[PDB]
Amino acid sequence: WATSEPSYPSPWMNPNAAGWEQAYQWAKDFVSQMTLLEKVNLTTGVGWEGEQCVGQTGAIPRLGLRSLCLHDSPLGIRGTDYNSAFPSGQTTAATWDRTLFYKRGYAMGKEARGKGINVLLGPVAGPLGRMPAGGRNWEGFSPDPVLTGIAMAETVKGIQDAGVIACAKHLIGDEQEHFRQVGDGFDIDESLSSNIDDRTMHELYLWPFADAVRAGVGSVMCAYNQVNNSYSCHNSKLLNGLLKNELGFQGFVMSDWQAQHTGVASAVAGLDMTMPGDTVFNSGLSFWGANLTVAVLNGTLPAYRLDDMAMRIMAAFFKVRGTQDVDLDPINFSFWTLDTYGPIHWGAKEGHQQINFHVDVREDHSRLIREIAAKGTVLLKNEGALPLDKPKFLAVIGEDAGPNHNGPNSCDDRGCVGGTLAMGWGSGTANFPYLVTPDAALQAQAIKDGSRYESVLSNHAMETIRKVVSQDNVTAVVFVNANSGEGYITVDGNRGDRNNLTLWNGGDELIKNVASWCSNTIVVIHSVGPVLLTDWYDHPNITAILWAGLPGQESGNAITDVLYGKVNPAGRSPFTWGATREGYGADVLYDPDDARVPQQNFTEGVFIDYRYFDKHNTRVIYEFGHGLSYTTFEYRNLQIQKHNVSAYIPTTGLTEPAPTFGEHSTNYSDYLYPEGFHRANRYIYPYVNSTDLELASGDPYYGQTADQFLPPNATSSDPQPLLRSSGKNSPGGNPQLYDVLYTVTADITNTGALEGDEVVQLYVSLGGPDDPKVMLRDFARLHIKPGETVKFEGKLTRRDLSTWDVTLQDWVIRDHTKMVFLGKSSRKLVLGALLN
Ligand SMILES: *[C@@H]1O[C@H](CO)[C@@H](O[C@@H]2O[C@H](CO)[C@@H](O[C@@H]3O[C@H](CO)[C@@H](O)[C@H](O[C@H]4O[C@H](CO)[C@@H](O)[C@H](O)[C@@H]4O)[C@@H]3O)[C@H](O)[C@H]2NC(C)=O)[C@H](O)[C@H]1NC(C)=O
Ligand SMILES: *[C@@H]1O[C@H](CO)[C@@H](O[C@@H]2O[C@H](CO)[C@@H](O[C@@H]3O[C@H](CO)[C@@H](O)[C@H](O)[C@@H]3O)[C@H](O)[C@H]2NC(C)=O)[C@H](O)[C@H]1NC(C)=O
Ligand SMILES: *[C@@H]1O[C@H](CO)[C@@H](O[C@@H]2O[C@H](CO)[C@@H](O[C@@H]3O[C@H](CO)[C@@H](O)[C@H](O)[C@@H]3O)[C@H](O)[C@H]2NC(C)=O)[C@H](O)[C@H]1NC(C)=O
Ligand SMILES: *[C@@H]1O[C@H](CO)[C@@H](O[C@@H]2O[C@H](CO)[C@@H](O[C@@H]3O[C@H](CO)[C@@H](O)[C@H](O)[C@@H]3O)[C@H](O)[C@H]2NC(C)=O)[C@H](O)[C@H]1NC(C)=O
Ligand SMILES: *[C@@H]1O[C@H](CO)[C@@H](O[C@@H]2O[C@H](CO)[C@@H](O)[C@H](O)[C@H]2NC(C)=O)[C@H](O)[C@H]1NC(C)=O
Ligand SMILES: *[C@@H]1O[C@H](CO)[C@@H](O[C@@H]2O[C@H](CO)[C@@H](O)[C@H](O)[C@H]2NC(C)=O)[C@H](O)[C@H]1NC(C)=O
Ligand SMILES: *[C@@H]1O[C@H](CO)[C@@H](O)[C@H](O)[C@H]1NC(C)=O
Ligand SMILES: OC[C@H]1O[C@@H](O)[C@H](O)[C@@H](O)[C@@H]1O
Repeated sequence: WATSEPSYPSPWMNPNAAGWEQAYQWAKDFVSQMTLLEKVNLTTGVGWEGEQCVGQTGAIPRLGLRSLCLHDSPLGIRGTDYNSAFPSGQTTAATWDRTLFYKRGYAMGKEARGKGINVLLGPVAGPLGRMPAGGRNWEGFSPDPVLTGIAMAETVKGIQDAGVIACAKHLIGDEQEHFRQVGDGFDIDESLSSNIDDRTMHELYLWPFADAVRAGVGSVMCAYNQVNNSYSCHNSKLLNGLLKNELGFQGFVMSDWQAQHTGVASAVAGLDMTMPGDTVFNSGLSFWGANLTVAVLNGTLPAYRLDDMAMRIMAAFFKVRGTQDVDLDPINFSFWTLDTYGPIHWGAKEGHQQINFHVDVREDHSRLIREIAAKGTVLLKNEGALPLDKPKFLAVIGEDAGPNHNGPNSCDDRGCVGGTLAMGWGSGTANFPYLVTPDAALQAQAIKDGSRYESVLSNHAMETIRKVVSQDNVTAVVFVNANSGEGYITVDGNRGDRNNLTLWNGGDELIKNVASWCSNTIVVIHSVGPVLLTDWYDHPNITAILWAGLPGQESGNAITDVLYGKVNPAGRSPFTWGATREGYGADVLYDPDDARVPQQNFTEGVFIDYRYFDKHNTRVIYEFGHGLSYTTFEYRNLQIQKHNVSAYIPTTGLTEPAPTFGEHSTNYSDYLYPEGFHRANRYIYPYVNSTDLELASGDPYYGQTADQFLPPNATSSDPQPLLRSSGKNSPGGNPQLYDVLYTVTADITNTGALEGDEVVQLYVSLGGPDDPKVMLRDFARLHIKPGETVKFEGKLTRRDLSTWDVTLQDWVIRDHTKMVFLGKSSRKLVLGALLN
């Protein structure tokens, strides 16, 4: 069995780090004036359903700070009205456009701010996408680390310039939604452990988080799963050794809802804030809260650690926002209802006022949502069918093309299929302000165009369909979908995770039938991820296939732009379209197989998605980074310019000893509930109810000093040595990792008749017997006019060419023959040269 090695003590903030020096100072000037009670309020959630947002902290009224509001989603504001619904992160990734990564972020952030949210619970790098059938991979960006890391840095930078606090979501493992928690139909004693060896962790799953740390993300969420059999929220090597030690993360770490299962041990493991605060939803008891105060008071949790917890939360707050002000606008919505009036303490039915204000907060974001959705559509196949000109008879076919007869928001958290699919289910959702359905957008295009339009919005009226598409001169566009979501909603026996990689609602045989009766058949797929196209992609009557992903509120208008050439395709697949499911290598584990704790050995190593296909030459139908245009592009004249140099010297030194900020009284009666006080039911408070700390806690396991149940040095205050693989005041790793060793340029020439975008992609091969054949390392999206030639330049950093040595515990550049390639895809590599 795998074990998680201990890394202690929990690193405290560096006052000279990166872009936090000022935010550190302002936090220092603020937490210094906090009582122990107030520190426990900022770190402990009020309990599930306790307030307005999906998570809220204790307030600090004496210092003028209201409760902090934390809320979903990574694609728009969840559970409220007059928000926008942006396209998924997966689809956004498919644009391969950093500008759009950022614009979507700043967009989402501005809406969260307008509602009064202080922490937006996004963007997502866990799951990265280890298995195509994973329930939530669509919330992320790509199974590929470089594209995902770029998308994260850019989305985080957007969210926070708005500016609310961004949250790098689900720290590592959690590539699957089965067994993420316990119970729920299965007999497992603990959550699944995904076990990841050290090299895999550094150059695959942690890679994007590094990028989020280096971009300045204010918070990080730990995940429900264990890693080497200790929950990510109790994990020393992960939270202390990797995130806060090596990458030097300066912000605060919050828990996934009910992901914390221990109090003090979790605090020194690295957890700064527990959410929504209970031990368990509606239980009224906390592993922190009252337990947190008696932990300091009885000596076993060092004072410096709770000050660090406070320092991190308040530093994040001050890093965004950018003024020393606290003092926020009111939280103007409520998550638990849409009613205008209701209990502000929803769970307890206490505090009946106006909790919903219906603030339009939408701006003109529909322009951006429609642009991203179109520029993120992938044109998979095009045998002379597209763009559509003025078809005499256009016939749209499929349920996915129509309205949910029950309305766009009929199902809470999007937990059902019906009509068009524009969004997966789970927390990663928002309500649509409207949902432009393809039927309506295409019909209106055809009418303006003078065409004849008929639609059959069913997957099963077969003879009805036949009569429609058999007629002379028919252009048939057929809409099919596949879905997944978070594990707490089962839609048609899919327990969050996809059961299989085929289309839902019999889309396969719907396509096979339409292609059977019509010679110009176009397939559009709305889906959470790849679907096996094997039985029908090469049909001679299917003349084009497009993947439009999860486009959000403007899905209809976006696919019309692409079909009629208003927007020229360019979108590249953020994943591989394989022929079998075994061809992807790793797979979801749907059954614990009598095991008490399901174990997931990540023995595929760094070989997920296209890396796996390329290594074992399993069959690929559309490769990673594939996408077509209505024009053509000629790559010529490769140039690699090598910068000298600067030797990679280690890092190096010794930190400052753990500080204290403010003081705490030792008169236990100071922490009793104030005399008049009224306890909202099940609300999580910081006050003790007995001057007997053992009784105050009510923990039946009470009474051991830190040396009896915490590992060595777990509370140590002494200066700690600096890790070889970090930078001194440089969060993200040894800053020489990001020196540019090579500049790579080619000449990209549009050779078609229509203007368009091109997604030049940069791949490297690091020699190496255990290495992939190609790894993506840079990319660029260029706009080129028909006659034009354009200079693409890419960069390769010292990290870009490195392997993680575990003996050395750093990054090295081994002495293997190494090469760089430029391609139109993972496989369509047209230029290559030796890196000298
Ligand atoms: C000071 O106050 C704090 C706050 O309440 C109080 O903390 C609690 O401490 C106990 C230790 O006494 C913690 O409980 C243990 O937790 C660890 C990690 O989860 C377990 O390994 C421990 O196992 C013991 O007993 C088991 C049963 O035989 C064995 O299997 C095991 O090997 C161990 O012997 C035990 O479960 C508890 O988590 C915290 N509570 C919170 C909310 O943090 C502390 O005890 C007080 N200190 C003093 C000196 O009074
Ligand atoms: C999950 O477990 C794996 C393996 O138990 C952890 O990976 C291992 O990480 C340690 C460092 O944390 C590596 O240690 C080094 O060992 C070399 C000898 O090979 C030694 O010379 C060095 O001094 C160094 O200590 C270890 O090699 C590595 N093992 C593998 C197979 O990669 C992993 O970090 C664990 N993850 C978590 C979150 O606990
Ligand atoms: C820790 O956080 C909690 C929750 O945010 C804080 O509790 C809030 O405290 C105020 C007063 O301290 C309570 O106000 C009272 O309402 C009555 C009428 O019901 C009114 O007469 C009072 O003047 C006051 O407005 C408020 O209800 C309470 N919130 C809850 C949910 O109970 C607490 O103060 C924080 N502790 C510290 C040390 O900052
Ligand atoms: C802190 O703890 C004390 C006791 O540990 C709490 O006080 C007590 O509350 C219980 C009920 O919650 C009272 O007991 C029983 O209550 C019913 C309903 O009133 C009563 O009719 C029965 O005859 C029976 O006594 C108990 O009398 C009461 N004792 C005292 C001294 O208050 C206290 O409420 C807790 N404080 C907070 C802020 O939660
Ligand atoms: C502090 O944490 C402990 C557990 O770490 C909480 O303990 C519960 O106490 C009840 C009392 O009957 C037991 O039945 C449970 O087994 C205990 N553990 C749980 C619920 O996980 C304790 O309530 C916490 N203190 C406060 C004030 O919430
Ligand atoms: C491609 O589409 C055409 C229809 O446009 C299919 O052809 C018809 O085929 C049936 C039986 O094969 C004949 O009875 C009809 O007279 C044909 N009509 C026309 C207009 O050709 C053709 O079979 C389709 N191809 C495939 C592989 O299914
Ligand atoms: C301790 O606190 C209580 C209430 O907060 C107060 O009434 C009492 O006088 C204090 N005692 C000492 C010795 O400070
Ligand atoms: O609902 C709010 C939170 O709790 C859970 O539902 C999800 O796992 C989280 O990702 C989410 O941020």
